[PDB]
Amino acid sequence: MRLPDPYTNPEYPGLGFESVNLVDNDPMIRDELPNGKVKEVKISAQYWGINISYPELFPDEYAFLDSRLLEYKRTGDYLDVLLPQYEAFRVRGDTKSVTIPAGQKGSQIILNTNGTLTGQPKAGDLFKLSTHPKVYKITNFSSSGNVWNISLYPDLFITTTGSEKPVFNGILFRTKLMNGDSFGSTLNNNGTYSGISLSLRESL
Amino acid sequence: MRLPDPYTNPEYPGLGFESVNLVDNDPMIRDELPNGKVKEVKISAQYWGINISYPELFPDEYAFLDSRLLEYKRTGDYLDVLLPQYEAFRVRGDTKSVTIPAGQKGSQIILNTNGTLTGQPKAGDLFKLSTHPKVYKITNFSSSGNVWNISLYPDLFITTTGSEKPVFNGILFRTKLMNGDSFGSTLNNNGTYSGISLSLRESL
Amino acid sequence: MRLPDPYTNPEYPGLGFESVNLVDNDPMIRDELPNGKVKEVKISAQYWGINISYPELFPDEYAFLDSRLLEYKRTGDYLDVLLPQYEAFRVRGDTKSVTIPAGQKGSQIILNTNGTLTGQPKAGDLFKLSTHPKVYKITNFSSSGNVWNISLYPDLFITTTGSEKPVFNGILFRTKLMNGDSFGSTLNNNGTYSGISLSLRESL
Amino acid sequence: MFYSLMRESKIVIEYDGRGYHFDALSNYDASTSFQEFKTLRRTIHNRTNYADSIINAQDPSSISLAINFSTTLIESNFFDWMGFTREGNSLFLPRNTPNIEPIMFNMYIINHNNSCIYFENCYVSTVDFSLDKSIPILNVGIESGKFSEVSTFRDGYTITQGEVLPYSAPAVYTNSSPLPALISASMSFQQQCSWREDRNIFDINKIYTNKRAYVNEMNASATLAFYYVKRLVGDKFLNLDPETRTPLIIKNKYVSITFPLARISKRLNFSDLYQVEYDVIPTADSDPVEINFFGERK
Amino acid sequence: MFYSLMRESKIVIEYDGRGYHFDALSNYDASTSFQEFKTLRRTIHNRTNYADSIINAQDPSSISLAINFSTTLIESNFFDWMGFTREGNSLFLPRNTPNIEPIMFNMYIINHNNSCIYFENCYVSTVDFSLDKSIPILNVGIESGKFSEVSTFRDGYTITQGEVLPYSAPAVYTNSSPLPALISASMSFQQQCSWREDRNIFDINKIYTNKRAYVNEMNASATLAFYYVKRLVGDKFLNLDPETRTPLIIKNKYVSITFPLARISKRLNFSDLYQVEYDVIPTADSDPVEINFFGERK
Amino acid sequence: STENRVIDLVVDENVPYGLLMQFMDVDDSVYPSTSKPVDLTDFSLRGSIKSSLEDGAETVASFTTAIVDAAQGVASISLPVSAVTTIASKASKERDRYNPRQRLAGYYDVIITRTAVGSAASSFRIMEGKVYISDGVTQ
Amino acid sequence: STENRVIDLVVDENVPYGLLMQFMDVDDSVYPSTSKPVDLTDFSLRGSIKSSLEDGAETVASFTTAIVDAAQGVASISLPVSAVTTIASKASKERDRYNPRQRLAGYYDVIITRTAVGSAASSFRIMEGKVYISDGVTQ
Amino acid sequence: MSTENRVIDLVVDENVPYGLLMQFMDVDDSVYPSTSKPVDLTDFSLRGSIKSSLEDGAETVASFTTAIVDAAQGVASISLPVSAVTTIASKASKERDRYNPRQRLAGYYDVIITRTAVGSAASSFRIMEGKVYISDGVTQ
Repeated sequence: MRLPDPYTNPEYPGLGFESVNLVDNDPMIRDELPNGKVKEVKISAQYWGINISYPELFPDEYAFLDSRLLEYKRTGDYLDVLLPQYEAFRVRGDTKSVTIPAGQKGSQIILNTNGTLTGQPKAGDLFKLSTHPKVYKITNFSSSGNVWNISLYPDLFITTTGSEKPVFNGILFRTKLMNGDSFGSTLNNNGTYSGISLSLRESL
Repeated sequence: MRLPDPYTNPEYPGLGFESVNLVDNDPMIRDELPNGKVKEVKISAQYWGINISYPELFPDEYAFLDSRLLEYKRTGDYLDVLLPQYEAFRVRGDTKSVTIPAGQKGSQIILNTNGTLTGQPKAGDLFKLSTHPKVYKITNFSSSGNVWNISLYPDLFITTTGSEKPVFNGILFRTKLMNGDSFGSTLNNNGTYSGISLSLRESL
Repeated sequence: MRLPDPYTNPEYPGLGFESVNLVDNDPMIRDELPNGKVKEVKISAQYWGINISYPELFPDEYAFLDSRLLEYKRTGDYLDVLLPQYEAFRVRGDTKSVTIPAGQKGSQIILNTNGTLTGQPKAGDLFKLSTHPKVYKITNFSSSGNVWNISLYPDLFITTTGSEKPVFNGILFRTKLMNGDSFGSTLNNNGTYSGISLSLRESL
Repeated sequence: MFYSLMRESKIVIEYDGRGYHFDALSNYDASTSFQEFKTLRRTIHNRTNYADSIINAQDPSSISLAINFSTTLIESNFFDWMGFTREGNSLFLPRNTPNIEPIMFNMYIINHNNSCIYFENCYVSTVDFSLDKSIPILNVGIESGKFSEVSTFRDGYTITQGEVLPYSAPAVYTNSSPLPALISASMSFQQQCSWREDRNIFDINKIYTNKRAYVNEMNASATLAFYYVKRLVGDKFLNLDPETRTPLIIKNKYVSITFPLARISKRLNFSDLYQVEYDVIPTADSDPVEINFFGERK
Repeated sequence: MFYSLMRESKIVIEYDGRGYHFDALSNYDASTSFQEFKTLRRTIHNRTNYADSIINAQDPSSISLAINFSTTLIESNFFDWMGFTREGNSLFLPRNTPNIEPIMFNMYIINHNNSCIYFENCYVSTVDFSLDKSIPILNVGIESGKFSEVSTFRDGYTITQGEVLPYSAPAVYTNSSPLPALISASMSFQQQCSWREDRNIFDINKIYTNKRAYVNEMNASATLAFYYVKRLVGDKFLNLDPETRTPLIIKNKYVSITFPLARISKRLNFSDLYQVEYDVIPTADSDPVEINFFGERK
Repeated sequence: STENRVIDLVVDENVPYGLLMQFMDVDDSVYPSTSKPVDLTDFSLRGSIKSSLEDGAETVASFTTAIVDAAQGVASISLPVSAVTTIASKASKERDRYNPRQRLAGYYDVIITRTAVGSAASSFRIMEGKVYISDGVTQ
Repeated sequence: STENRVIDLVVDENVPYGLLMQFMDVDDSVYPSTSKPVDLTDFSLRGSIKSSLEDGAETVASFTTAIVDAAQGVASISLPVSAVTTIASKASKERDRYNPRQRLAGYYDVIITRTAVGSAASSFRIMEGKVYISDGVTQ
Repeated sequence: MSTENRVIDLVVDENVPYGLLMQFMDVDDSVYPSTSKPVDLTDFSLRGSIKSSLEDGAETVASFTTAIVDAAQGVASISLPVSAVTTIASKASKERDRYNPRQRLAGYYDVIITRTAVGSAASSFRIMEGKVYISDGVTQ
């Protein structure tokens, strides 16, 4: 499901992140050798962590927000979020006619736009495959005409099967709440819910 | 037994809730696998936690509040707490001619209003059955004619017997006062009592 | 790989080091006998610890820095850190015609400059061999003709093979970024990124 | 239309169901205002420019009156309302504050054409007057909780201040020995109350007005200014040493503030003509401070 | 030698490669200064008396200009540079701040004999003018990062302010109903930016100058002063109650600031003639605040 | 809030005039005010433009009422270009202070009315103000 | 019309004038920047320039109107170089002391109109203000 | 910004051939920041002139010898020779600028670009205007 925000529900401008913390969580078997060399082995999967802080929420906005959150807690599905700082539409066009040749594993990826896309995805922008819900981060870009060579920080979780389509816009993190067990909201005498915050965490 | 509030007792304005804290307590066993998939397990029940804060209290206000609290601790009754922000009257009419089909044990109430109720409940409101003291929040509501499809956050604590009647307005939390083992209030030299806090828990 | 600094990238003035912290990490087993004599034992190696602090970062500065850090974490390279306060050019000339006699495994380098180098290194400067990445500090220097007697704090991590060439200027710390397991930066509502810190450790 | 002139006004204080029209009023100052909760919800989605401000409370008003002394001594009711106990025409400062909450009263500021401003839940928080070479006048300071605009009002036709008392030179005594070279005797009395804000979540979407208050302390104080005068070399009566307990009285032909035992601190200023300044407060075990109000012929 | 007179000066603002010489300047004030790091290293060895002071930064300059209204309306560029969107001759207050960093421009203060002071990296941080019974004038306030002395400069021969607009009495309306008894309408607009100090260890032994800044908020505000006037007993239109949303416009013959929806707070002063004071800010969902600039004949 | 019935109309010379009133019923009991529109049944609007308020004043023109989309509450008040010309003929030669194109043409007010919806003639004035003619250049 | 939206046109001497409008209705309640270009099919705008703002004024020039893109919403108001020369000849000579390039020529308005079968007169005024001539030397 | 945008001042230096280099570029800002492309200046002729005053009867003191150095890339150049600079300096006001004594007023100027082509779009625009000043010199 979709986390409410001013893009989906413009009538509630109180929704919307006062501050978002996009943390990098890659567990590693780090070992500090006696000779000065540091050896680290990556085994556990990496996952983005999102910490959302909300401004002063009025009673109706908080009613909508916690209604959506409680529906999340009820039906048990995943909770998608859209970070707005990465919503710079730097790539126009429709990506259905873009083919990613099969048999690709690792950080590097090669995709052929077939002369369809307009706009260059600069380093630091997000990237997501059509099938898998993992969200990557472009670290370097290099194109030779139509073919694009993109390097992603997390290695491709699944090897491309030749049908996965690039998603350069409207990327949603498939996250799970981490504050659900004890989630309280305080109501002031001024009439606003203060200090509403979420500690999300990408699942899979 | 009702907790004194400036609805029933406006002559004691210091008994108003300076700030309420509706805490969502749903203990779960959350385990994060190394493959990035976070998994949860729910066994125990969900109970609404209410925290009340008070301003400086004059001798008469404190006398009334303390007499009520000692009456509670004497008879072992259940404090009823009313939250003003949840007292918006949307559904009006008779709740006796409405029928709830029996055998509903999930997290969803299907009821035939029989055209006897005007208005429609809004998501995020408070809903409660007439035969059980547990309080529910409406997470979603779809109306197809006279039959309503109300979705509730806590899974139905009872299996409907067909005699339950929905309650939308005038809902009270059948709380039990926690932190009553060491309950006190310091009296300052200026005659006002300070440091009064009620940590209440929904003891259905 | 070089960490972005306002030498190579002056267009991003926010990437400057607001405060560096050169930490001397030489773990030792220190035991204090009751007879007042304190005794130490050294087994493990000494590694220079560098801590970098940053000011508020604009979107472009943070984009560049994050792209570089993600490139590091992708290729598993070694961040090179340049400290401006250690870039005083004293020894100038060619370091290829200078010879270092082999078999030197202590804490002292004896080298015949062969009259090819002008100036003299000062105590407390940074010194490094051309075949090893460990960085040394000159604690003492005595010159008797062309042969120099350079004394180094860390005991020589390698035994000189006779082919090493001293490096006095342009010295970089072959660091590896610690605290990268949970690395993040909060984006405030005013558009600037805050709370960015690099805890680096010299992984020779 | 109707303008509102300060000179064309009438201030009536409503206590116990009777209107105390305080004539002989030299000047009064008052203001009304509201409290706002203005927050700006700038988000990463929309860095907005328009605030979210709602008016939810009435800021307490601070009304100050300057009242001339009068022959009917209605102005002593300000000491009476501020907490002093009464015996005859003399007001005592009680050893302990009698009640937790002050004495509350309403006040009207009448004007022409049925125009009025209604201050409610008022209490007298300050009264100070300077006995000097000018006509004495006591500036009272009251704090209101709720202000309002009303059409009909209470007007004190009968209860009113008489003629102003003629000037009479002040004189300060120790027992019956006069203190020479007086400059300006200033007396100060206070009832330092505090509003108990009880704004709660039941007052959301409503305007809140302060209603109840408690007395932190009462006190009587006086600052005496003299010229540094000595009659002997190494004098004992007149010097700069502190006086732990000494009977003092700041006397006039129409008023006499008595300190049965006083704690005096002295301060010398090397000005054009040397001036000493006293700081008179009653002691710990001193008897109640007296304030006599003599209309005429004592 | 050459002295520098303020009256013999010319202020040219350099934006987009064009010089905006702002004539009709009533008065301007500016200052330049440096930041020091002065520490005294008193030790048990030597309790020294001589400090260790090094000049390492330029304190940002605060330049204030007072500019008369003109027929060519060059002064509206200050609203344009401060962040307002433009359509025709009217300036809108955008719902959200457009960019993170303000609009930067350079400014010259020319004087005779090729003397000049060059303020760089400037931004307009405040603009406020009072519509009153005197000639209106808008005081702009800009903050600089780097100041310098230069020989040749930019002089706006063509782009200049015309003749000052004749005085015209202000009037404030609600829709089209005039508000009676106006005293002084003061409007205020701000771009509350903040300098991002990025002084680092690579700037040691060098003078640092602020270069980049970000916008904390923009706002439009107005304080209206009236006389307390009532036309009826218990009037509804004119009273002291707050107004959550009401259309307001402070209109003149040459300028009209429009609040499509306004939040008004009132404050009454019991002065010689009773005065009420408004506090007008746009509401949360109000349409953009208008500022029209009419040169002549609207 | 309070009352804002007073709004001034600026009609254009040589151009027909038409105003579109979206009648509405806002209630501020709930914090997001209800957007319920009034339902236009048994409603008629009447409005005349008369120079000055004194008795016996000549009728400069008369508004032509249109009721459309009764369900959603909107309505239209208009008058033909001939009415505009008749208004502009009798307008005063003195021009408005803030706009040198407008000239005071008269006063106006429109009056809603319920005609025996409940056997009651519940007619009350909607709005009022002054009508200003704006001199054109095209014709 | 739009009394608050008066804009003064500036025409360069010795240069053909050109000004383009875009009729593009908006509805941002659903989402910001929801703007749909208005169809201008069977719309015909027209205007004029007169020396004074009153009846009996001498006409100076009439804009050569056009509809550049039908159904795209891009209309154009313009006049050829000879008309600009006539304006410069007819313009006043009270040159400002600090804007010595601009002289006042007259006042202008333009009216858009609908001429649709199955419809009626829909004339509406969209522009208003003054026409200022900017002096030129390069001819 | 009715006319404030297309007006800049030129100061021709005495005893030096004055040449100003112009670079046309179609900058797109409303749709998206930081997007600019050159204007294809083929068939986009330029012409300018200078006159002492703005009256109907004014003297043509000089005229720019405009040239399109690059047909594409939107690069053009307006320049006048040494003789024209000398004529301007001789035919200039004797009143010196107080803030810069070397500069004296010479006259006014305009620049019109005429994009005459086969397509019926023979439009003309005034892209520049302002005042012309002469900066005195001694090196001769």
